[PDB]
Amino acid sequence: GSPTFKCAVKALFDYKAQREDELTFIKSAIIQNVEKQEGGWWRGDYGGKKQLWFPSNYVEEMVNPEGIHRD
Repeated sequence: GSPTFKCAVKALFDYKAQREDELTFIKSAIIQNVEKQEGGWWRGDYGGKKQLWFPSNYVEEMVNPEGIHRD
């Protein structure tokens, strides 16, 4: 996928906001700088946006450990 620094995730479910403070990110989307907020909602940039929202019912903080370093 896209293993990179920062705490990211890999949307397993599909959303449909596109830009409502939440995004229409689709399954496989990768968001960065994440952290569930009092309610079960996550933040983090995805696209030209920066820290919108994604369910803790839809996303999952990378259920695949491991990771390599570029150059």
